[PDB]
Amino acid sequence: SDDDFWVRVAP
Amino acid sequence: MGFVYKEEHPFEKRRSEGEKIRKKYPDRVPVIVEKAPKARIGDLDKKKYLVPSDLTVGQFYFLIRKRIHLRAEDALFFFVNNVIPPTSATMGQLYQEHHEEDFFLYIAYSDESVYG
Repeated sequence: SDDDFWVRVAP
Repeated sequence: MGFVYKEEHPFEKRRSEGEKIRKKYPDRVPVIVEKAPKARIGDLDKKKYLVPSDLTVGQFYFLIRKRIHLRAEDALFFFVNNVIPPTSATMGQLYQEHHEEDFFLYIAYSDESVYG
C-alpha cells in the first residue's frame, strides 16, 4: 500500500 | 474497478504520469498492484512497479510472492481486466493488451480463484 515511488525492478 | 489508487489519484494526473514514465522508460512498463476486493491475504509493502518489458508474467508473479513473504503452501492469483494473465506472456505484452487509458497496467491479487 505504499504508493510514494516506483519500484525499479531489476532486469 | 476497485483500485484505491484510482480513488486517490485523479485521472488526468495518472495519465500525465503514465505518459511521462513511458516516454522516459520505453523498455519498461508501469504497473499498479493491489489486493483484490475481499481478498484475505498478506499486504504488499509497495503498490507501484516499473517493470522491464521483457520480464514474464511468471517472473513478476514469483517476484510479488516473495515480497509478500508467502510460504510455499500459500496461494496467489493475478487478475487483469477480469482475466487471469498467462505466465508466459511478457509484462510488455500484458501491458500493451491491458493498460488502461491512464497508461497504467492494473493487477489485482488474491488468495482465491474468485473474483468480482
